[PDB]
Amino acid sequence: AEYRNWSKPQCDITGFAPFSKDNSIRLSAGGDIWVTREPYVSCDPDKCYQFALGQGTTLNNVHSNNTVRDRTPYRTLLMNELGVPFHLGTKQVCIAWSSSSCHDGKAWLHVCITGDDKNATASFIYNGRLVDSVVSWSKEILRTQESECVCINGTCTVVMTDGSASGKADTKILFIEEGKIVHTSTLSGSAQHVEECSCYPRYPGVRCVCRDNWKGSNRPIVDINIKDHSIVSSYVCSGLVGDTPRKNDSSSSSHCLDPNNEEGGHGVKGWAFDDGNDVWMGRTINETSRLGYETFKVIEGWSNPKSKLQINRQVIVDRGNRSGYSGIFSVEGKSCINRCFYVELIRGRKEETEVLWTSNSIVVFCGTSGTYGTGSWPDGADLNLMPI
Amino acid sequence: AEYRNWSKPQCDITGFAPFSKDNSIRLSAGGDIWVTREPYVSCDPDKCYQFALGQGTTLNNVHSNNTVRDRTPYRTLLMNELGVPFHLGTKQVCIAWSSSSCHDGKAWLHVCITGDDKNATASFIYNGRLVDSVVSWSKEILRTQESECVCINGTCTVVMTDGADTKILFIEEGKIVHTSTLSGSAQHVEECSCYPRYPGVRCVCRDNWKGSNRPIVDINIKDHSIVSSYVCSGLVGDTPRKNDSSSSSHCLDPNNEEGGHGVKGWAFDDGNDVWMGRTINETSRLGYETFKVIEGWSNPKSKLQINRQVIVDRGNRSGYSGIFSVEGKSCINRCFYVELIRGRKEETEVLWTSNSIVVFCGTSGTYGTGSWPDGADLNLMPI
Amino acid sequence: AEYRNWSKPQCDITGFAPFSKDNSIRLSAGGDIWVTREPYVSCDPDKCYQFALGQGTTLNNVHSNNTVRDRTPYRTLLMNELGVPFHLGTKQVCIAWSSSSCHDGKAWLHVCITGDDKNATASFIYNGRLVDSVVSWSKEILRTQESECVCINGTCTVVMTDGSASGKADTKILFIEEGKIVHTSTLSGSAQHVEECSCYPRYPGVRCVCRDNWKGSNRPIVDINIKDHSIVSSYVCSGLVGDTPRKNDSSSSSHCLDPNNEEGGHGVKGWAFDDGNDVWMGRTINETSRLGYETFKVIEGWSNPKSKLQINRQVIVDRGNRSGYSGIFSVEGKSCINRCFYVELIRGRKEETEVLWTSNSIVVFCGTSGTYGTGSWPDGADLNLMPI
Amino acid sequence: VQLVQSGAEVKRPGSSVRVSCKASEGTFNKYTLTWVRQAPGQGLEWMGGIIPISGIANYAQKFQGRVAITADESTTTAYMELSSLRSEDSAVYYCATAVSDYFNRDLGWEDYYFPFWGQGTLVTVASAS
Amino acid sequence: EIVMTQSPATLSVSPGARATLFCRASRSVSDNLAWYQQKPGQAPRLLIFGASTRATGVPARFSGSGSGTQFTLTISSLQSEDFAVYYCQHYNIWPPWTFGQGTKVEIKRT
Ligand SMILES: *[C@@H]1O[C@H](CO)[C@@H](O[C@@H]2O[C@H](CO)[C@@H](O[C@@H]3O[C@H](CO[C@H]4O[C@H](CO[C@H]5O[C@H](CO)[C@@H](O)[C@H](O)[C@@H]5O)[C@@H](O)[C@H](O[C@H]5O[C@H](CO)[C@@H](O)[C@H](O)[C@@H]5O)[C@@H]4O)[C@@H](O)[C@H](O[C@H]4O[C@H](CO)[C@@H](O)[C@H](O)[C@@H]4O[C@H]4O[C@H](CO)[C@@H](O)[C@H](O)[C@@H]4O)[C@@H]3O)[C@H](O)[C@H]2NC(C)=O)[C@H](O)[C@H]1NC(C)=O
Ligand SMILES: *[C@@H]1O[C@H](CO)[C@@H](O[C@@H]2O[C@H](CO)[C@@H](O[C@@H]3O[C@H](CO[C@H]4O[C@H](CO[C@H]5O[C@H](CO)[C@@H](O)[C@H](O)[C@@H]5O)[C@@H](O)[C@H](O[C@H]5O[C@H](CO)[C@@H](O)[C@H](O)[C@@H]5O)[C@@H]4O)[C@@H](O)[C@H](O[C@H]4O[C@H](CO)[C@@H](O)[C@H](O)[C@@H]4O[C@H]4O[C@H](CO)[C@@H](O)[C@H](O)[C@@H]4O)[C@@H]3O)[C@H](O)[C@H]2NC(C)=O)[C@H](O)[C@H]1NC(C)=O
Ligand SMILES: *[C@@H]1O[C@H](CO)[C@@H](O[C@@H]2O[C@H](CO)[C@@H](O[C@@H]3O[C@H](CO[C@H]4O[C@H](CO[C@H]5O[C@H](CO)[C@@H](O)[C@H](O)[C@@H]5O)[C@@H](O)[C@H](O[C@H]5O[C@H](CO)[C@@H](O)[C@H](O)[C@@H]5O)[C@@H]4O)[C@@H](O)[C@H](O[C@H]4O[C@H](CO)[C@@H](O)[C@H](O)[C@@H]4O[C@H]4O[C@H](CO)[C@@H](O)[C@H](O)[C@@H]4O)[C@@H]3O)[C@H](O)[C@H]2NC(C)=O)[C@H](O)[C@H]1NC(C)=O
Ligand SMILES: *[C@@H]1O[C@H](CO)[C@@H](O[C@@H]2O[C@H](CO)[C@@H](O[C@@H]3O[C@H](CO[C@H]4O[C@H](CO)[C@@H](O)[C@H](O)[C@@H]4O)[C@@H](O)[C@H](O)[C@@H]3O)[C@H](O)[C@H]2NC(C)=O)[C@H](O)[C@H]1NC(C)=O
Ligand SMILES: *[C@@H]1O[C@H](CO)[C@@H](O[C@@H]2O[C@H](CO)[C@@H](O[C@@H]3O[C@H](CO)[C@@H](O)[C@H](O)[C@@H]3O)[C@H](O)[C@H]2NC(C)=O)[C@H](O)[C@H]1NC(C)=O
Ligand SMILES: *[C@@H]1O[C@H](CO)[C@@H](O[C@@H]2O[C@H](CO)[C@@H](O[C@@H]3O[C@H](CO)[C@@H](O)[C@H](O)[C@@H]3O)[C@H](O)[C@H]2NC(C)=O)[C@H](O)[C@H]1NC(C)=O
Ligand SMILES: *[C@@H]1O[C@H](CO)[C@@H](O[C@@H]2O[C@H](CO)[C@@H](O[C@@H]3O[C@H](CO)[C@@H](O)[C@H](O)[C@@H]3O)[C@H](O)[C@H]2NC(C)=O)[C@H](O)[C@H]1NC(C)=O
Ligand SMILES: *[C@@H]1O[C@H](CO)[C@@H](O[C@@H]2O[C@H](CO)[C@@H](O[C@@H]3O[C@H](CO)[C@@H](O)[C@H](O)[C@@H]3O)[C@H](O)[C@H]2NC(C)=O)[C@H](O)[C@H]1NC(C)=O
Ligand SMILES: *[C@@H]1O[C@H](CO)[C@@H](O[C@@H]2O[C@H](CO)[C@@H](O)[C@H](O)[C@H]2NC(C)=O)[C@H](O)[C@H]1NC(C)=O
Ligand SMILES: *[C@@H]1O[C@H](CO)[C@@H](O[C@@H]2O[C@H](CO)[C@@H](O)[C@H](O)[C@H]2NC(C)=O)[C@H](O)[C@H]1NC(C)=O
Ligand SMILES: *[C@@H]1O[C@H](CO)[C@@H](O[C@@H]2O[C@H](CO)[C@@H](O)[C@H](O)[C@H]2NC(C)=O)[C@H](O)[C@H]1NC(C)=O
Ligand SMILES: *[C@@H]1O[C@H](CO)[C@@H](O[C@@H]2O[C@H](CO)[C@@H](O)[C@H](O)[C@H]2NC(C)=O)[C@H](O)[C@H]1NC(C)=O
Ligand SMILES: *[C@@H]1O[C@H](CO)[C@@H](O[C@@H]2O[C@H](CO)[C@@H](O)[C@H](O)[C@H]2NC(C)=O)[C@H](O)[C@H]1NC(C)=O
Ligand SMILES: [Ca+2]
Ligand SMILES: [Ca+2]
Ligand SMILES: [Ca+2]
Ligand SMILES: [Ca+2]
Repeated sequence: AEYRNWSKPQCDITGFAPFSKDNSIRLSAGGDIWVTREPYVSCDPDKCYQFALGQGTTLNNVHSNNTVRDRTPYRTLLMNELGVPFHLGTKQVCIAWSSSSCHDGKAWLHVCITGDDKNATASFIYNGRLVDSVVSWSKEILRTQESECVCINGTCTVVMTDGSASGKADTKILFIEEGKIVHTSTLSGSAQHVEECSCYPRYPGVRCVCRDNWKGSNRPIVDINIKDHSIVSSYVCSGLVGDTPRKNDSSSSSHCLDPNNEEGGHGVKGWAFDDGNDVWMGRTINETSRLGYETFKVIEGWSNPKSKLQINRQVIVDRGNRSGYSGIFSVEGKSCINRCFYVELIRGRKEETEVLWTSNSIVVFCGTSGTYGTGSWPDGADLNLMPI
Repeated sequence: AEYRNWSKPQCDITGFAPFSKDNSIRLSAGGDIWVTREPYVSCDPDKCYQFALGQGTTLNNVHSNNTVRDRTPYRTLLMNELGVPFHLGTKQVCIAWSSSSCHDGKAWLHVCITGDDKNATASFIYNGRLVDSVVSWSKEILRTQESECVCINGTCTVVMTDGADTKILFIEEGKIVHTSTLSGSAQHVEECSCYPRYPGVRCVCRDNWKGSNRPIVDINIKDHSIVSSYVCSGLVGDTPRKNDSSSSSHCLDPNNEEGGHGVKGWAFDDGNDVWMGRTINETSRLGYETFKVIEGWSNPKSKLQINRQVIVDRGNRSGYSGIFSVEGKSCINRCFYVELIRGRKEETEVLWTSNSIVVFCGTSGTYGTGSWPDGADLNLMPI
Repeated sequence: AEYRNWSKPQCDITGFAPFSKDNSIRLSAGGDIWVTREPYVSCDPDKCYQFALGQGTTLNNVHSNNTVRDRTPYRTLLMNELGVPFHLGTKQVCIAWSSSSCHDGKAWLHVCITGDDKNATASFIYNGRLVDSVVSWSKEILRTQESECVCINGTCTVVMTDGSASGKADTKILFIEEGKIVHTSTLSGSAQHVEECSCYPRYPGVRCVCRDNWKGSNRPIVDINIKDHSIVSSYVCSGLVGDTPRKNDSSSSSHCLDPNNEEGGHGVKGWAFDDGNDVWMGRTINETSRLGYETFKVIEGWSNPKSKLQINRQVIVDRGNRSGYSGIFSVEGKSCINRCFYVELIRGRKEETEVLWTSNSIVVFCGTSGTYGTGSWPDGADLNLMPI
Repeated sequence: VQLVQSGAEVKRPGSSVRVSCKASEGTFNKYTLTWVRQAPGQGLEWMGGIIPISGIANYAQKFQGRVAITADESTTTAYMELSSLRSEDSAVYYCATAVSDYFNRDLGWEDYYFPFWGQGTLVTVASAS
Repeated sequence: EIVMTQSPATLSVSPGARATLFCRASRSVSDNLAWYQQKPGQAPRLLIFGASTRATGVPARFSGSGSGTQFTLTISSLQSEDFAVYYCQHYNIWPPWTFGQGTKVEIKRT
């Protein structure tokens, strides 16, 4: 097989049709299903795989208690074909409390981060063997995209950050060839905080939309040049900003260059993508909690800082049902790159005190040129009934 | 691999020999097995797979309660190699409360229907990625065959209904290339069991409205033309129906006799004779039998059955059934499956509703007798 | 891949070294393992598979009760790679309460027998699709080898019997090509009853050693000529007879042509094979119950009716631990056909009233030219503790 | 729990000041240590704190890049060095325990409230002699 | 940055009487809120956390209530010990952990 290149144009998307759902938490109530969080989807040339950071335990288990902590020695990157729930036969790809993965066209690259908070190790595992590793450069929770990396002509790119979350962070973009780190670029341009980038191939470049945990409720864009490792960055101009928390749509605003400061602090991993000057994007329906999930196209919302003309709205999870992270992934169709996205559907602690564990289902949608209808595909588990 | 064509003649069938059984409900009593309904079987060129619409839950589970509703956001199309029961390692192929699947000779096509009843989406998933989608055109539960589609020279066909308003979608590698509205005299057309009948595809459906005779839809892949009619057999295939003493049929019209409601079933032509399978009871889906009706494809008055086989005796529940076609060395065999529904609402002993299946294949060789019911004891297993 | 031919000479066997064990009943005490009986082992050119007639249920289950009946509509032929216990992910190959299987060098053939006792159907499933079927010709429990069939140049052969067990039976040898029955030969020569043949390739022929349920405690030999479908038959001349029950070794005798009449009635599926005039064979250690299991070479015991010189004895299961069926299978080594054998280790009803179910583990041994030691590899489950 | 701080300070503008806080045995393994300011007429103002396993320190917007917070379990003392002092920085500086044990890189901090406080160090910043 | 606001600035109340101090947040802080007493010149003293849980050293006469954007500290019968500044403070999810400008509970008299 040749290295991936994504040279095909992006599909004429008119909205997202449903593609998959796991029911992991519904199955957990009578099954040995893994406790997870920070799930993501990535695909080899033949089929898609779901990944998640497993809390080193099944859900109906003593070890599922206090699984709300995001960093422990036991977290491992679970991998399955998409839709196969994470049952006990699931492969733990690597030790990891933060990670990213991507098939380069020849084999899987995983970036698996683990260790002490003050001194984490990132392990680059390519073709199923550890090829490289790099130590935390700012000694303050080395962390990565919690979603697919992107590879073009073999050079995978992964955005990694170190340093303070509610303050000025140090971010580097690692260029990886068959797991060997070939180059590293420090973040440049005007993005002031850059957590958890959802990347998508945008040949010849890779583009990523991230989480400003510090000052932006608008999302930062990182625009990465694979042929010369140059980085530039900016923000999602849409007046309908993608992060959570944010000001409501009546009062929110954005800037193409700066964090908009409006409810800037904290955030949620999300996504958006360009469609000429229009921007497709997905966000929680609520602006102060990760309840619901919606997607829409904002007319000129990629280029114009003042635009609030949404069109093609779709509820994916209604405003009563919890969501969580979400992330674009790209699927190479016959003659265009489709943009799919996933939504983590977090359940349990600390919002739902009815159970001792915290876990997630996922639901996955793909861009469609064809028509589509309506629905709501929440997690669906009844936490009043299942194991506390 | 080349696209499938089914150009081979149909096998000299003399009845159906047993081929597979799942025991899904017997295994559920001590195992993490999925709750399902509307199962079906379809095959790649190498091996057969069983599909089902999983209720998004295992059976010995809190989420198995009230699984009698046929449409929820959680329904997903489970897929396994045939005979591997639906355990937790089963792949959920797509979100779907109605579906159809077929390998085109290169890769799987799934037609996965989900959404609000008034506004459903159909997703065409081919080679494991969503290639196309189409919105409910009559805003009243878009629905499909709950069984295999058929593909000839790559153009898969799936019958879909809304409202009734029925369209046949012609799909190439998941891209909808054409759509034909239903034509000829079939007046209601749910749940078509299709079978390749090269150069065409033919399908036998469920008239939920006026026929206890089954509608036939005869589909022309080379020009997308559709024609339709009914199973002429005086022994009509649907349930409910009038008993064999008093039943009749028409080649063109719904026979009106106990017309309303129905069950997904099948039949196929063997020259003028018709092979067909039906519930043994005429007012409930108890038992299952198959037989050949002499001239029952061409002649509206025929009731000469021959080659009867009980598959599930009149005491044991059945459910849907559907032909699938298997490309043998020098002929297309016709196999069929029977859903063996258990639990609610007929069996109040448990809170769940699920199905086993049993699967039979056409044989030129001799065969004997039996009865292969579901076999679970609902008095004992988890309520 | 070419059709199998077994043209290679048989290995210089000096005894059998251990090869595999399943622990199915030990794992059943905390696991979803299938209830089985009449297990067997057969191999594709790359790896061996274990088969069994599953009682349509797991063991820790309500449906495991009364699993002592050998014929029900629910029995299915389970198949796994050898050593993978029969867990819920096991493929049910076909509906079957009696069966035989064999890879022909291109694909699996299964002969799957099911139906009413008075009117059973045999289904020939080849390359995973039903290719042929044949109805019970004597209307009295059509039945087959409960072990591997043998295929030479594509023509598989399966011995099938119909009619009375404690009386004159009707036996046919079916010649099968890609599942299509191409010929059928009625049993000929002096074997008077022929159940459950353990076959082994003996190029150019196939040879099989069976169970005389009627008059022989000596085992019948069926010698099958693939090139002209001719059948001849006789008995294991060894004065140490292989069946159970039998007279003890002090008082037992045999005949090369006739059932020896000594404790003739009833029997157990077993095996033996020629090594020039010497006969390798395996039998229960006890002569009135299927307790223990031993193997040995009898000097001239294939040719001489009076021989009782055993050598190379091996206990496989000691006289305190239950066995059951056993069956030769043949494995194509680099330059010789090895003879392996398996032992069903039956546990539970009706001998062990401590549990309601009846199931089996297996243990598997292979012929070795090299040295080997001693042991005893019983089933190993504690029925006083596990689910009743 | 007990905390005791360095005596009062008087400092020249542009200079640094290094307030110390000796906490009771094992404190830095259980509670985030934090520094909270009180300008003479004004309200309380958190400067930052240090996480009680990793020793990672997090600072408030107004002080980030000019305060340093550090701690040493050998002496169970924590220190705040405040750089580029101006008369605005004339305030009482309290060290305080914060119940927050841990930081989720996604869900932020739980329980960041101050149950135990030092006696407070008066810092004065003036050019006067 | 969430802005905490307290009113009234100078809640003048007589001894033995009840006092109630109001605190507002510029957006919902859930129940992630605390109250600190401060005698003139002493270090602050935690009274309430989780908007209603009393801290270790806190007598029955102090009780906290409210959730979301509005909160109240109730002082059921003031002892001479209680006349102090009271600071509100959110601790909801993310920095900065802003305090209120504080309410001085003065002694009311003729
Ligand atoms: C069944 O399934 C389908 C598929 O899912 C469902 O269809 C989808 O329905 C949603 C409804 O939310 C649509 O998204 C919404 O799109 C509108 C924008 O589109 C409308 O306005 C357009 C602009 O109109 C102005 O300008 C033109 C000139 O350009 C003038 O002529 C007009 O007079 C107006 O001044 C217009 O171009 C659109 O027309 C096209 O589309 C419709 C079909 O929708 C056709 O009839 C037309 O022929 C034509 O093709 C269209 O009229 C947005 O306004 C929606 O966002 C608002 O609503 C959300 C809640 O619904 C809310 O959360 C948003 O924040 C936002 O509301 C806020 O902002 C508004 C603007 O300031 C305020 O008015 C409002 O008060 C509030 O403050 C949303 O993006 C999808 O487009 C549609 N998808 C498809 C593919 O059709 C269908 O609904 C389902 N049916 C059932 C029964 O379930
Ligand atoms: C072991 O396994 C095998 C394989 O499964 C079993 O065999 C199978 O048994 C079933 C029994 O149900 C058979 O199906 C039935 O077929 C008959 C039709 O076949 C009979 O009649 C034919 C027509 O006879 C008339 O016409 C000829 C001239 O053409 C005249 O000569 C006659 O006199 C008659 O007037 C005839 O052609 C058939 O002969 C052939 O087959 C038999 C073997 O069956 C041979 O002996 C012959 O040599 C020859 O090859 C044959 O005699 C149907 O009538 C059956 O349907 C009726 O019965 C059902 C219940 O059994 C019932 O539910 C149906 O509704 C239906 O009954 C209704 O209709 C009847 C008329 O059709 C009425 O009379 C009746 O009152 C009622 O109103 C059914 O389709 C399978 O064919 C057979 N399969 C095979 C491959 O052989 C075997 O039974 C098993 N044995 C045991 C012990 O388990
Ligand atoms: C560690 O592991 C190894 C490998 O598993 C173990 O070795 C194995 O041990 C078993 C023991 O059961 C052996 O099987 C037995 O073989 C003997 C036959 O072999 C002996 O006698 C031979 C014939 O001897 C006569 O004839 C010769 C001339 O030809 C004369 O010279 C003699 O004097 C005799 O008159 C003889 O050829 C053999 O010699 C060869 O082998 C030995 C090693 O065994 C070497 O020392 C020699 O150098 C030479 O190479 C040998 O002496 C059988 O008799 C055994 O069967 C009887 O015993 C069973 C119980 O043990 C019983 O159930 C049987 O029914 C049977 O008993 C009946 O029949 C007897 C006569 O056969 C009667 O006398 C008896 O009363 C009763 O009626 C059995 O088949 C394996 O061969 C051996 N395997 C290997 C590869 O070596 C080893 O034991 C283990 N050690 C430990 C501590 O665990
Ligand atoms: C499986 O799913 C079922 C449906 O979701 C569950 O059944 C329902 O369970 C709830 C909780 O116990 C019941 O609600 C309670 O009802 C009683 C009184 O019920 C009776 O009277 C009313 C009159 O209005 C009538 O409607 C009922 O059918 C009964 O005759 C109240 O006192 C409580 O306040 C509470 O509302 C539902 O009533 C019940 N549904 C039905 C159809 O009865 C079931 O619990 C689930 N089972 C398991 C094990 O999962
Ligand atoms: C991106 O990578 C793809 C492969 O994933 C490259 O696709 C290749 O493009 C060329 C030109 O379209 C194809 O040419 C065809 O080749 C066959 C021989 O195999 C020839 O007989 C045809 O007439 C035709 O010229 C080539 O097959 C195709 N490769 C594959 C496997 O499909 C693409 O060019 C890369 N783009 C960039 C910018 O790197
Ligand atoms: C329907 O599709 C099948 C393929 O699935 C087509 O069958 C193929 O037809 C050709 C021409 O007869 C066969 O070619 C022959 O191959 C053998 C070696 O295998 C060679 O000795 C002969 O000289 C000749 O080249 C081909 O084998 C055959 N494939 C199979 C699997 O049978 C068929 O023609 C299609 N029918 C229609 C109407 O399109
Ligand atoms: C049974 O089947 C096997 C294949 O599984 C047959 O083995 C084949 O035997 C012939 C004659 O010894 C071998 O021929 C030699 O081939 C090489 C090229 O590969 C050539 O350089 C020599 O001059 C010679 O022609 C052949 O390689 C061998 N094949 C394999 C895979 O081992 C065997 O003959 C069959 N036995 C009977 C009785 O039919
Ligand atoms: C192997 O088989 C033979 C035949 O079954 C066994 O020989 C028999 O052994 C019994 C004792 O267990 C003898 O019984 C005694 O007979 C005398 C005379 O009839 C009677 O007075 C005693 O009260 C008692 O019943 C029996 O005679 C004898 N039969 C023969 C034909 O020898 C032999 O014991 C078996 N060997 C082993 C090792 O088990
Ligand atoms: C959207 O955001 C603005 C700013 O928070 C909200 O404006 C407030 O509106 C209410 C009355 O609805 C006034 O009491 C406040 O004074 C306003 N706040 C400010 C800071 O001026 C507005 O309510 C929000 N809109 C919706 C629909 O929730
Ligand atoms: C956003 O989500 C929050 C959290 O559910 C909603 O706020 C809650 O509202 C209910 C009353 O409807 C209160 O009982 C809860 O205490 C509130 N929670 C918190 C943390 O304040 C809010 O209504 C939602 N708003 C929107 C726009 O969706
Ligand atoms: C087949 O259908 C007819 C019509 O329903 C049945 O005939 C009736 O039978 C009932 C008794 O069950 C009588 O009371 C009626 O008078 C009959 N009506 C007619 C028009 O004949 C007939 O019984 C059914 N056959 C079988 C075998 O059930
Ligand atoms: C068809 O199935 C129905 C349902 O089992 C049978 O009707 C039941 O008959 C029994 C008596 O035998 C009654 O106690 C039940 O109340 C009946 N149920 C209903 C819903 O009416 C019927 O006998 C069967 N008939 C045939 C021809 O198979
Ligand atoms: C063969 O096996 C049988 C069955 O275990 C043995 O016979 C049993 O012997 C014990 C005493 O040792 C009795 O308590 C049982 O009642 C007997 N059972 C039966 C069914 O008779 C026998 O001893 C064994 N003999 C050999 C040669 O191994
Ligand atoms: Ca933010
Ligand atoms: Ca009908
Ligand atoms: Ca369990
Ligand atoms: Ca015997």
